[PDB]
Amino acid sequence: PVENEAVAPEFTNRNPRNLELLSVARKERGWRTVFPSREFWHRLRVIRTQHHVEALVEHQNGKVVVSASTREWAIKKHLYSTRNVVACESIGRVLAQRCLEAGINFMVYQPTPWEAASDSMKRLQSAMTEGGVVLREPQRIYE
Amino acid sequence: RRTPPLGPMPNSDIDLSNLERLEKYRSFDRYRRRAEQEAQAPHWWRTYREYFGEKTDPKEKIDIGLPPPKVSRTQQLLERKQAIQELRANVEEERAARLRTASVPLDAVRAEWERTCGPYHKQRLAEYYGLYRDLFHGATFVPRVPLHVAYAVGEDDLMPVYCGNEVTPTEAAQAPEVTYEAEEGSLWTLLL
Amino acid sequence: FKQDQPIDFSEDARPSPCYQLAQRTFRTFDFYKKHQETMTPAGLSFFQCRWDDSVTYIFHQLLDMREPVFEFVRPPPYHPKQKRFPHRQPLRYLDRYRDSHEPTYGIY
Amino acid sequence: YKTKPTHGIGKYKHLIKA
Amino acid sequence: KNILVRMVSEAGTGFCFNTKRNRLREKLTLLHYDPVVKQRVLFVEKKKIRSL
Amino acid sequence: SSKNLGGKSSGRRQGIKKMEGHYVHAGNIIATQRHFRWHPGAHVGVGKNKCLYALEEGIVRYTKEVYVPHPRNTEAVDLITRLPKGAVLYKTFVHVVPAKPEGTFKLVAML
RNA sequence: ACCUCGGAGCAGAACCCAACCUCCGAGCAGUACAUGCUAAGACUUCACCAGUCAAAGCGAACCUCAAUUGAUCCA
RNA sequence: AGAGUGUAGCUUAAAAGCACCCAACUUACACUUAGGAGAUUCAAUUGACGCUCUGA
Ligand SMILES: [Mg+2]
Ligand SMILES: [Mg+2]
Ligand SMILES: [Mg+2]
Ligand SMILES: [Mg+2]
Repeated sequence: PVENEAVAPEFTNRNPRNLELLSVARKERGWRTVFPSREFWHRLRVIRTQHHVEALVEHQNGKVVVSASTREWAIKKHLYSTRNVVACESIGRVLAQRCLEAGINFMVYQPTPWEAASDSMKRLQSAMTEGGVVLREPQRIYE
Repeated sequence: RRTPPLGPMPNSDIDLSNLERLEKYRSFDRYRRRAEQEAQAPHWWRTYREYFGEKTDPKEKIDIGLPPPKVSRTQQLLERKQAIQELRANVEEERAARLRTASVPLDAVRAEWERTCGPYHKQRLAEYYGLYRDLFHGATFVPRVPLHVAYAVGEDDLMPVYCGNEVTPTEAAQAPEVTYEAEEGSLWTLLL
Repeated sequence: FKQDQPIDFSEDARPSPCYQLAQRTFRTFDFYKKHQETMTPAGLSFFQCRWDDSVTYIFHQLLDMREPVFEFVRPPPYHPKQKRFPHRQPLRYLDRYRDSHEPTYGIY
Repeated sequence: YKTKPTHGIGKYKHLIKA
Repeated sequence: KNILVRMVSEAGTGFCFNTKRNRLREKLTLLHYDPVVKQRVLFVEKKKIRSL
Repeated sequence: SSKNLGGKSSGRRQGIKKMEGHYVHAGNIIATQRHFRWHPGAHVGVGKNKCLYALEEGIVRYTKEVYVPHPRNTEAVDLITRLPKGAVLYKTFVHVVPAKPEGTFKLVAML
């Protein structure tokens, strides 16, 4: 017999980013009567302030994996006025780049209608889609 | 049969009188921010961050990384102020901002991010995947010196690895090319 | 990692072939505990790996063994205890506890 | 519940006068 | 007030349903699902058998 | 002389059928009632008659979280905007903590 | 005076409980017919006859109100 | 002459969060959208340039 054939009938995985990569992870359904409900895997948290624009990507637990804000010197020195549309466009582009460099390429964007009707959010979504990451995560296998 | 509350009520710090003089919520975003900020405060009753398992977040870990270099923050701040003031004097940037057409280079911002808060994002992405939980068993560090590794497969492109990339085994059959800045007088030990 | 003084170790060395899975049982915790006051971590980079067609050739001409297979199985669905008189139940109630969907015959 | 210490937490009409 | 009529399909004759309608209006020409075709065809009001 | 009529009503049998601690499977109705008394939280769906049913197998928990109304419901919108700076609601939410996993890895063949 | 059903207190914080105790009502409605077909799990007006929610799939673009009603035979 | 002091109007913040105004809708208020101006007073925990109080 070969001593390297120690496989065992049961095999476990110690990676949290595994169940959602095979479309077998359960989504925390429910809520319904409130909005941003927890039936997703990755969200696109956007915070717009009168001084800076910050965008984060959080998981269903409550921790951010990647964020993009104008407070960083890497973005603040390449543009002017962190309030216009080009600032949020560059923020969306650098966030798409960082998420492509991080492997994540599926997130759910559920903004408000008054913000979705604006132009900054539309251009940010366009820059996110043109980067290589499409929004709207697919369904779950055996939900 | 009435029991006293085991803590301060969430709607008890305000008074029920003179309500016409207090400023009401003029919008809904302020209420949403207030709710999401109050939901993070540790309460004394049954909350969501208790039953669904949080792996005990209030627990200080141990840092086993290199300390940050001693850099004067006031000098850096005044230099950044002078830089943004000299950049604001341009009129072409103003025209580009007014015409909604202003692009920024990607390589420059990537290099500046890797030089600045790069290690912080790398550490938070490593602790998100649970690397420090399985390797050092809770102990975490911060990669100060940047690291760059690119595989060699075809003849023109490359297969790089960043902080969570995806490399196929057919494109990683040979030894890659590790490149990192180092001085003459220090040894390193690579582990995979 | 980053070590201070030049220190050499021999109890963690591997042979030139090193194609045995029983000898590659490496542990980073014990390796860092044995060398704590010498090496210091300073770099980290991780990626994701999936299955492809090269795994077969690897297991063939690199480990001298067979390729193990797996399957994401699921627990069986829950069903209450089958009573004698299922009051207000559809006709498909007997098929929920039925073994095989074939007409079985006993003494006939 | 009425007897639990968390009684009267969902009250909201007492903070308004309209 | 209202009236109940039956809608006959153009393609695949044999499948008809019932739907409400106003009494002072004209006929109906809606889009209803047809199981024998598994698509969407036209339905025409024909033969009323209810006066509610 | 017997002016009132129609007061011969019956009980709707509405209430909580599964308290905190019982092992509730997937599909069991938590509690049927009128009006949103116990708002759904995690793994708790709703229907047409404002009922509560579980979605996964585990232990049903009853906590009190914040209430963020939907922007489309204008009634709740004005009810929130009529609140002073620093007023919360905190209603009772029903959560179902899952215990059994949704699957695992098992060896089949060996080639 | 009434013949069916729902709500408010009696019945106060899981549930049920009657009176020829005091009041509002209902035999319907403002707009699209995927108001398509199958299929785990429950409540159930204190029995039965009845009524209601829903995992998932094929199929499709990306439902509001509180009672609001009619069984066997036969045509 | 003495004392209290020291981040724009605010900080049991260390260059951020609250604030202000203008352009679009509104009889009007208001949300929202599109924009703008804002600060660690000086030399290395020290001493002095700004305000207030106690006096003459
Ligand atoms: Mg009654
Ligand atoms: Mg009765
Ligand atoms: Mg019963
Ligand atoms: Mg479905």
